[PDB]
Amino acid sequence: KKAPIINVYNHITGKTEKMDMENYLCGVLAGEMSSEFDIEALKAQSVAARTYVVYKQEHGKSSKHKNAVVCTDYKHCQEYKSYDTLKKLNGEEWIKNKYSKIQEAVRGTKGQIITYNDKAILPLYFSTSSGKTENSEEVFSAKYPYLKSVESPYDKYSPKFASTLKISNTDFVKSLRRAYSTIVIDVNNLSKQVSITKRSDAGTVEKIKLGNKELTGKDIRTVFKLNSANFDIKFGEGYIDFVVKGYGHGVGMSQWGAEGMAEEGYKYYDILSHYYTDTKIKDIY
Ligand SMILES: [Cl-]
Ligand code: NA
Ligand code: NA
Ligand SMILES: [Zn+2]
Repeated sequence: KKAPIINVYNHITGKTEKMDMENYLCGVLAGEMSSEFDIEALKAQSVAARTYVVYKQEHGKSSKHKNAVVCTDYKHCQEYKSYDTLKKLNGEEWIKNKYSKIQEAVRGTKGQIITYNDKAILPLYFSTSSGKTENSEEVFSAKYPYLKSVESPYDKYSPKFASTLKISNTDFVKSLRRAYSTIVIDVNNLSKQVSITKRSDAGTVEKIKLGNKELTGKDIRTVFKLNSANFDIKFGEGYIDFVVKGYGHGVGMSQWGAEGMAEEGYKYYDILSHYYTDTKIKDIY
């Protein structure tokens, strides 16, 4: 068959528009992964992005956009940069010499999706892991046979592998009180009141105690704008330091891991079968 025409919801304008699968996917790669990544990582990424649309088509419509299979909000579906936007911000030379690589990666995987028992998977992906990916159930609510923790030994080379953020004790309590009106916490005794309660083997903080409150690592990531929910806290004199590992949710495919694998000679099928446990590739058209 031919490549489908899909409905894409523009989260800024509120208008839904028809797009050829290929054009949509090029916009997703431009937004998710740079044209500087290896072609095999870009191919892996294109298959994941295509699979996401197919999965969405085969499952329940969302309330955010019931009349569109996907939207342009990276917080809900996946990133998307339009051609006009890319041309205006990067220029014609970038379109002809760099965006062409993105176009070739997408065309190069025409109609290919990742499958588990012959059905499109939920192909979660993120920037950089802590060295191991996360099982879906330690981050999200459900377990999926293809979203299992795997080693990701090349993520250590990512510029987002490690990060640190210093916050004054005063700003730390002020920020928490603003987000949680019931919190009882003392600016002068933070090291005695704040402690990690539950975390996965990969490292995502599931439960953290802050005075009388229990929050998730994701809650903390959100309040303090951290790169991930995998962190540790150092208590200083008058301040705390968040020491953060990786970037993103940690489930499914690591983008920097795919890049590292590509550099080592792995091809996109092997990258995909590594991150998505017991999966195959299917050409639907
Ligand atoms: Cl990236
Ligand atoms: Na194909
Ligand atoms: Na940030
Ligand atoms: Zn969406």
